[PDB]
Amino acid sequence: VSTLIPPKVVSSKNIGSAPNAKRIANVVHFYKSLPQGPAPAIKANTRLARYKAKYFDGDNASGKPLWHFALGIIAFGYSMEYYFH
Amino acid sequence: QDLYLRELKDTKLAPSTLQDAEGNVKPWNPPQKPNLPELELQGPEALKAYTEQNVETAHVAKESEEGESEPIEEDWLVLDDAEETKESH
Repeated sequence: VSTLIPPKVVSSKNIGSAPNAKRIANVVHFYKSLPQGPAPAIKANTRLARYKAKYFDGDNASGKPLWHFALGIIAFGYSMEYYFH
Repeated sequence: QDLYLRELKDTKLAPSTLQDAEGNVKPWNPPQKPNLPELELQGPEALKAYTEQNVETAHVAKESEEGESEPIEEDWLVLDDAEETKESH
């Protein structure tokens, strides 16, 4: 004889179907993350890492590193050809 | 005049032994002395409801009932129906 109780029965009722499914996905995606640009890790110098933080950086990454690599390759090849040819 | 005594004795003799005093009937054969208080005693009784409304039967109707001390069973039934109604909201 008791009336229905919508706001009293919300323990099992969630927000539709998709919103409750994505609530767990969105609650923790924003929890454990850097606030703003933390840990840049820019500093690196290990020849390969020296190239990474010197010319191979993605801020520009223009053809200048490629031209420098080609210049070094042809400089080595000149001596190689002198040895061979 | 003559009528001044004749009609007064007319309306004081026959009505005297017709009603009020309630004894005998001289002017006409049918008597209303045992007709109006005895035969007509059930007159309105016949016209109205007898043994039901004239006696005002003390009909003791059944007292208002309730959920008959229903346990938590109806509580969780209400929970279930509310949940299935609110699931599609």
